[PDB]
Amino acid sequence: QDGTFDKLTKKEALMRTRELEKLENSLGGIKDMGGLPDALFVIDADHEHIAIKEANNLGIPVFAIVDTNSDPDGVDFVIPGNDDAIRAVTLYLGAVAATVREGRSQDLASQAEESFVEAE
Amino acid sequence: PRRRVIGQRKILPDPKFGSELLAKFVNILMVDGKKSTAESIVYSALETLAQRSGKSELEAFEVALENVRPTVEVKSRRVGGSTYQVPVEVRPVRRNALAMRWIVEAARKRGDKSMALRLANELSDAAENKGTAVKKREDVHRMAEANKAFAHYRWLSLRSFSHQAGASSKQPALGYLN
Amino acid sequence: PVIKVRENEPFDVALRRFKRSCEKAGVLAEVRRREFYEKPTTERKRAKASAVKRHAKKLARENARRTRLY
Amino acid sequence: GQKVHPNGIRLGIVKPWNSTWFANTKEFADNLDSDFKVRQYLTKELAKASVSRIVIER
Amino acid sequence: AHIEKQAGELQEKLIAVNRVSKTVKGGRIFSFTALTVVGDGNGRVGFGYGKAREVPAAIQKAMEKARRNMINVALNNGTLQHPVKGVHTGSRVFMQPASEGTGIIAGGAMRAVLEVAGVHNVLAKAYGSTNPINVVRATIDGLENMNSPEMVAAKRGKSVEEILGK
Amino acid sequence: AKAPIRARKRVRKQVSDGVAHIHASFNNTIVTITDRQGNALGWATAGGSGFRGSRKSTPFAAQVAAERCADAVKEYGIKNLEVMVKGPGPGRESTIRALNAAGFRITNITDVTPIPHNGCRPPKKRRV
Amino acid sequence: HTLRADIDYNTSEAHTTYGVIGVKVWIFKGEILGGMAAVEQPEKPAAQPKKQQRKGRK
RNA sequence: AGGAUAAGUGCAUUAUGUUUAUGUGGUGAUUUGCCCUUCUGUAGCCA
RNA sequence: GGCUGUCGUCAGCUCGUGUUGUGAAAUGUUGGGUUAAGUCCCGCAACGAGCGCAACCCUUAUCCUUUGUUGCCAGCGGUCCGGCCGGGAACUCAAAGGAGACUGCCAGUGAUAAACUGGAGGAAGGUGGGGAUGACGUCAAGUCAUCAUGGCCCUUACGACCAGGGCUACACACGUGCUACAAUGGCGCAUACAAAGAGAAGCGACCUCGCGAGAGCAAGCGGACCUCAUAAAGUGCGUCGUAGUCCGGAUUGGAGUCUGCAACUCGACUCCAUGAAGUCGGAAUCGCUAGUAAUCGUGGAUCAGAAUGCCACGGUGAAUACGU
RNA sequence: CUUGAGUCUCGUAGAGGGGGGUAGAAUUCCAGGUGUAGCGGUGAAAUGCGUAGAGAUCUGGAGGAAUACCGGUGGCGAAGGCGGCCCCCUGGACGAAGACUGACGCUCAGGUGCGAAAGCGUGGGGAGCAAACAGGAUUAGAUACCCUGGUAGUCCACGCCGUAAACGAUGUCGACUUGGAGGUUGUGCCCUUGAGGCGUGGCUUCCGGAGCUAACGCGUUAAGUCGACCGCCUGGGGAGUACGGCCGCAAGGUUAAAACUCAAAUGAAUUGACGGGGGCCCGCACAAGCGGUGGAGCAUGUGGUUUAAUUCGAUGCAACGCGA
Repeated sequence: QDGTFDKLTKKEALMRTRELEKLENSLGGIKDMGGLPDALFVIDADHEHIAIKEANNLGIPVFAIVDTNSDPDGVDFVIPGNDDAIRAVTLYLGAVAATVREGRSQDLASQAEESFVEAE
Repeated sequence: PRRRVIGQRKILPDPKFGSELLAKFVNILMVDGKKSTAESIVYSALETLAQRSGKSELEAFEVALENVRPTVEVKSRRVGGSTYQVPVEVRPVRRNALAMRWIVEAARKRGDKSMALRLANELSDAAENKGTAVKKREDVHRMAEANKAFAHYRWLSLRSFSHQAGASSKQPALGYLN
Repeated sequence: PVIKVRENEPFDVALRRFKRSCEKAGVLAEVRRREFYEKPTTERKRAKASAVKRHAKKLARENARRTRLY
Repeated sequence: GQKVHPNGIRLGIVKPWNSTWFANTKEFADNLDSDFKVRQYLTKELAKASVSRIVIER
Repeated sequence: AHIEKQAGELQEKLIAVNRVSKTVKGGRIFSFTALTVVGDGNGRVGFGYGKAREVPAAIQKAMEKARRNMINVALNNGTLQHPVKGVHTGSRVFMQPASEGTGIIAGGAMRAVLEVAGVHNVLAKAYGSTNPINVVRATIDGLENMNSPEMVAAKRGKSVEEILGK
Repeated sequence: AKAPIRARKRVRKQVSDGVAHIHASFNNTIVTITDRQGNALGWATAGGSGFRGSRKSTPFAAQVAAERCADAVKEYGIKNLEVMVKGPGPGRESTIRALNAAGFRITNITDVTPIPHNGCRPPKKRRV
Repeated sequence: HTLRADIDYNTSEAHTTYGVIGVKVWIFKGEILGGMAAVEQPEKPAAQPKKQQRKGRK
């Protein structure tokens, strides 16, 4: 991004850049974050089999949104719903709800004293 | 095979000409690698046509190079069932080069006293639709115009295509489904 | 099979590739089959079997969009 | 087990060698046999310690 | 990159070794496959099949896989409190209660698998497939049919298991 | 496999119109022109210049058969045409196009393809 | 397929009681580290206190 | 005049996708098959 | 043991490790689209990294750039008008820093997309032209005969000094390549321009001898200085008609030469007279994308003596690449 | 008693059984009319049929198997078994309300009864196809492969011992265990809104959970959880034969074994290779061409063949202008 990636064959550099961008876009989750997450948020089941597959292998509790082509068994917490769009994926998992917002008022006496701003 | 389409290259001009139809005529007239003789073989031929008629030097040349010249070619394909053919339309560049090649093979065995007389007489002879490659142009185009009624392994291809999205008609194909 | 009536967007040749479905549908659609009274249920009559491949072909159209190959 | 020619066909084209000397003409043969001999006999004399590369130069 | 379970004691039970072939497609490479068992002294479900270029790198791979996706499990005294017949995938093995006065009685690599499992005094006959790769499931399936002691009276014995969650 | 094109040579009818009967199979075509009173003014077939194998039933041997028979019925002084079709066999379309290109009308392309009830046993001496 | 920087190679040959053993040891230090580098000038302008012999300019 | 659902313009070889001769038996890659843990223990085998 | 050929530039293979199955083992390392490419868009248990490939690399192409001889010459002198030399630096020119060109742009194509093709200025556009350049590895593949080497044999020999004979015979078949069968060529006469390199027991101007090749002597040389060298085909004009000719010139008689006492079979080159096979060759069958292919000469490696080859160079220099 | 089962009327689905009735059209034939040379067969092919007039076509008669498409993963029968459509005689199943009986139940050694098909006695019948038998095609042949004529046979009915892949592949029958949906059907409800949904049963099939398998696979019709009661197995080959009892005109059928041989035989699945099953891809490997070896002669290597010996190494691609 500074421009410091130049080579006398521009093709070898711009082609590494396109593929670097795909890494940035794919990894952007764990990229800026301090280590393995304390929950794993799987929105889809239908094609993203792997995200659930690895969560069971690391033992990390699962927070799941299941559709009518997926079972609610074998994951620890569910929203009954559908996998697409904003119909179940941030309609309870945002500031409009009260239940993702009363959990967070219980963080304010355990590891912090104030942290409620950060989160939706 | 082939990972990509690849076209023709640049061809350089010759020390006696700046016209292309002349430079491409000397080129496939080239044998032993030595064009610098073929320059003269083209210009000595063209003067003899020009004495036969003075309206042009090009009189017999331009229609011989149309008349002995094909338009279509037929390949033979079969991997099962029965024997079939697939006609293709080909490029002007190869239509022209079959025709010029056949003019220079036919004229060099024509056995007259100068290569200049031999070529002016063999273009004069094909110009009037009665030379030696009129037969070759007529047979080859007949076979490609005729085998348009066939396609590679037709009998299984007719069921195979409509199952995997395709047409219910009868069509030629490049070694695949129809 | 050419059919008496004409196809949609019509021309002066009648053809069966546009408005036939029941003609020679078991009369000559057969290959060397002999006189039988129960063998067709598993030899000949493969409608359950053949429906699956077609279903699979309709299934793959959704799934290419869903991976965003388009 | 094809064993591509692992270094010989790779030298002198910004890749140094274990000899650097100049000779030409017909005496190149008299200088190379002499260079083999000095390579063979000299490293045997300093064999008391282990040794990592050898370079002989004229 | 995973959590692992440990025992305060060493197990390096190598049970099998194999080689991978494709025979024309890149011909045949020198690679080996290996199966290695990691107990605890009282048992684990720890079984690991892994593969690499050479035998040492191969076993150490396989020893790693014997302690990830696996947990230890436990049984009091050198006997089992149930006469049950453990079956895993045609390799079927038997147990009946016994004394401490007998220890192991078994051969090959099986005497080494049973010692860490805690089911070596109760060791009764195996049947079906009893070649090395599957015979060794004693400490897996034979500890999933498990019984283990927790009562003070035999007539409180079924009552005591009910109140463990009620 | 062609009827007389030359005049006076055989009995003429000269009724301006006829019907053609096409028997289409995977091994041959028989194209036979008849009078509207029901009498043969000429025929041809697809082995009329020696097609054999698969090539004997294909659109191009079906076409030249239609072109041999259509020629002759101009000396029987016919000018208009009707067609009966019998089989889902190949060249069944190339044959229609050939009658109409021979300089006849082909407005009524009447399917009357017969139905066997499968009263016979077909030849088998094999696995299929 | 490397052809830039020296990289170190040895073929051992030796016998013991049962017959001959051998190791072919290729070791790779660097792809521009080690060896010579390509010279970065002509030798023609440099270190020349008098830019002529005559050249027609006197 | 019901051969008039006009093809429900839902349609595509329509349910065996087939056939023109064959050629012996075994054979490559190791003699430490060894480099993860206290106590309850392990690969020739040990804390 | 060392070493190397194959698949193939296949477009994939492997190293560490997780996972799914009881496992053998897969997965990745497989699909679609794209490529020299594990390159790049999409995407499933593959993640991280290396190999093949890309790169650094030497070379060319204009062009910038410096040296200015053993290189060059626009004007100028000696002058037969030759850089031989007084002299000059515009100039190629040699070897090297390199510049320029990146599939970067634009347009079409392509699933958005890598990238292919077209488009353009320019010396030059297809990852600029050329070359380097080829994975793990089965194949009991081939060398114990470069060389290494045990088990294991001779050591008056499975060692070693000396002469002569033979592979290269000739019956033919077979691999490869050479030059012809034509006239795009040969001939006659007249006429032209190279690049590169080899020469310290050597070659080598002049010399005298020689039909030519060469010979012995020798200034000289270190090869941009001197010599191989008249480079040939090609070019100019005229000529030739499928007739073995106006192509080809083998055999053979007979003379002259080289390294060496010693050229007969086994060696090589020059030259005089006559003169045959061969009309573009069947089954079979390969190489080639442009300095290539074709074709003509040249030098060199080798090298006691000598080339039709190979290896590299320069002359003259092509058709087309739809399609699998 | 009903919580098991049995039974009446009412309704409904279907090729169950036994016996009757009936139409159109391809192959095949005859006749007459019209009309001329191939027709047939197949991978491609020949044998075959045909000028004594074939093939095809109009009109009209002949004849027997056969009956599409609807027809489906449907449904029926005791399992195998049942297929044009309809009725008569009658079975067995599927639903619903009124009504009744009230363990009348479960399994089954022995047992009697009972056939897809051909085999097979007699009667009916024969258009096409066919073992055999001939002949073609294929090839080391050619009995397999493939075709053509051509007979018993096929085709009908009963009858004689009932053979088999004679099956919810899974004994019999029943109770219990998250469903959803397909095929198709009683019936309540719907815009009756398309083989649909919901309510409540039906056989019958896809899909997958608890549980099960070695794998495929099963999963409310189990291969789950089980129940009672009967059948059957103890490595393979040799053997579903021998041997014994029995039935059968008659070939046969039926349960079901060893010496001997032998370390296996056998269920499943991975990857390579491979399809001649389906489909995808690449190298100047072809093509698009051009030239070259193979033919001449020569150069040079190989073998053949030869002598005292004409030395080996190497044998398409991976030997032969290569070690050498």
